[PDB]
Amino acid sequence: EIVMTQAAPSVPVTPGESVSISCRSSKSLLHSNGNTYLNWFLQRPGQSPQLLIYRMSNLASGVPDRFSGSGSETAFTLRTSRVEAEDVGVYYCMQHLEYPFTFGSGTKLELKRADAAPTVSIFPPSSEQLTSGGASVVCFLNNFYPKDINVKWKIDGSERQNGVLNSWTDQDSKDSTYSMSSTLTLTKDEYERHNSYTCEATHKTSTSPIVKSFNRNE
Amino acid sequence: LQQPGAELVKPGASVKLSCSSWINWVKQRPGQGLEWIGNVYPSTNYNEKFKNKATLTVDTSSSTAYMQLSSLTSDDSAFYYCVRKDFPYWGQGTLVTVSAAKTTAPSVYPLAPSSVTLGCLVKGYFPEPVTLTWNSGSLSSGVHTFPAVLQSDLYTLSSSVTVTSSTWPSQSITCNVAHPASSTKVDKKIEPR
Ligand SMILES: O=C(O)CCCC(=O)N[C@H](Cc1ccccc1)P(=O)(O)OCC(=O)NCCc1ccccc1
Repeated sequence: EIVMTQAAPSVPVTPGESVSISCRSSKSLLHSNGNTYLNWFLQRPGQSPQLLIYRMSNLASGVPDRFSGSGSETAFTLRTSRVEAEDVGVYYCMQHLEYPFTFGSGTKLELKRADAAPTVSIFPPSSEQLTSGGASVVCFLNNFYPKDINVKWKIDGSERQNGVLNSWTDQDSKDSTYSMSSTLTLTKDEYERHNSYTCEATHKTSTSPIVKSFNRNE
Repeated sequence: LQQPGAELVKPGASVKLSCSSWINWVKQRPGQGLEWIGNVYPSTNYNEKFKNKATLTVDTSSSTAYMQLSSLTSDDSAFYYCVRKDFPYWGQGTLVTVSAAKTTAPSVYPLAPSSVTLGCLVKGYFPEPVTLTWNSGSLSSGVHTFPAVLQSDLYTLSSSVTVTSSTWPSQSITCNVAHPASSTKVDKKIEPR
């Protein structure tokens, strides 16, 4: 069958600049009828792939003029000009010349932006969760850059590592930043036996960590 | 193209997904690539790798295409989309989770404190996925929705929303959580603490 290859998992680009995504097939995608059966799709998290280019170089309707496609019989390129934040995502090329149809591995577009410190917010457990016996303390470290960041929980001064689950969002399509969520889970029993809860964000943008805390009594 | 949001199937069990054009089926593992399975024309075309595993049919009566997956395994857990080729129209897709665990609706807890950040905690649900929104979609700009994380057979997910501080609680904000597998959606209006 026909193998579609994309020799790049991701590509870096400064907003406003142009960039190219590449793709190659193991056989010529040029049909005798003069057409070249090659699609370019874009997929954003939690969404189905959206059509960008059909028949190798045809801009699909609804897609900004900033996108363009070109290629030979086996090499294809998708140019994103004057790149914007909303352009983050994974781009896939697909051949539909022959069954079985095959897709390339996809290349994720990553924006290189200015550093940004995280905006930290801490939330005590909700009364609804407490009535069920659990106590989750949640911290949001939003809109920071670069992606790498560290969080630290403390209870009455002691670092707590267990019952902690973190999750990072994908690159934000609005401001090109990243965010992370940290949740500390306890039982009400234990949650009611400690007073101060603290989360600490340690990011490159600063030496001393951003800290937020609250007192169950206050 | 209407497709169920999710299907929890016991391992070894089978399942039939529902959906002048060609209806194609595509598979995709969370965070992975795309594979073409085959298609039908309401003549069928199968991808050799999926022969048998998949069975493609169509009911002209109710006009719905079907793909039956047989004796599922973990390798089979993935989003399955049906896409109509006339600009191909991709479906919302069905996330099939092969597991012996039982479906468990989520607990949705509100999280309240020049801008202000409200949040929403979605705990203990299974299987994925959940569709979270704010004010039924009205708010998207200041939104951050963190990928669910699996911990002890249960998924947990959070989402934050930031708005001009003077507009909350005066201009109400509500968390909406859809859980296709359990067919339940929950709305939690965030109240001041
Ligand atoms: O055997 C052959 O000659 C070609 C078999 C494949 C085929 O017919 N593809 C068609 C294109 C074509 C037209 C004229 C000549 C050659 C190819 P086709 O792409 O219209 O096939 C119909 C079809 O079901 N296409 C699905 C495309 C698609 C599937 C899944 C996700 C995104 C896109």
